[PDB]
Amino acid sequence: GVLKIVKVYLAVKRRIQPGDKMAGRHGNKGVISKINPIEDMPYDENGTP
Amino acid sequence: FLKPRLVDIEQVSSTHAKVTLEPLERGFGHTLGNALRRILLSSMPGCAVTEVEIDGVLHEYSTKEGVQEDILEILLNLKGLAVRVQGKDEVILTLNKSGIGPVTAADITHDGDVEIVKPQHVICHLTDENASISMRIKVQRGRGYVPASTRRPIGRLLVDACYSPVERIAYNVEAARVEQRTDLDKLVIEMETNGTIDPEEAIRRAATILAEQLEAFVD
Repeated sequence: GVLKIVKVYLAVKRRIQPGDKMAGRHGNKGVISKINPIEDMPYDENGTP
Repeated sequence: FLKPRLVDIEQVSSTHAKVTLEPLERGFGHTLGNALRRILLSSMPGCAVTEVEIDGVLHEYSTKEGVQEDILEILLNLKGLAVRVQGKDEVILTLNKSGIGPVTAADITHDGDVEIVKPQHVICHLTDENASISMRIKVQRGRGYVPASTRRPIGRLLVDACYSPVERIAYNVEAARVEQRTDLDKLVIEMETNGTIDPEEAIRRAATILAEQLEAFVD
């Protein structure tokens, strides 16, 4: 009962977003809460944030 | 009071330098040392590739014969290209290579203005003896990180642009050695740039931004 069937493939590129789950290997999990700007992050003495 | 002046600029390598602002009164040296870092890391005029159009490939997720890298890998390599333009806000870069052997940023034909600061940046490797690649690169100025999504023909690819010449800014406050004063502090700022912006003009722009912002709540 079908003449022709067409398949169309879509390739989305999902980024990271507040709400996406993120878990370590040791059993620690939790959702992202804010994508802070680079300057607001803490930084050690040498300057690397 | 006292006035800080740009006393010494020294470059340890081709990327990062150490500017100096000698006379500062106690407490300032730790206020400017953070203002000029927060301003510097978030708003600087930089140039990065934004649109790459290769001759034969339609979309990103398509392999090209004779190239070791996937087209996605070529795009990600191109995003990190460090180039600077002098006079025009928009420019088109043409790359033409043939034969076996890696391609590099130096292979790009150079106009009068656009010059590449790191001619050892590898873009893609050519494996087959009779393979070729020709791409058009659109390079423009900007400020901050502009994702591709928030910004017509099928044969034109989109790459996220990150206009930010400065990567890692660090500062410290050392006591000055004035022959008759005390509590005077000199400030040293390290700026791990990508090689496009000059240190002194970077400091000048990051201070003009403050001078404009402060004029809001002041006569």
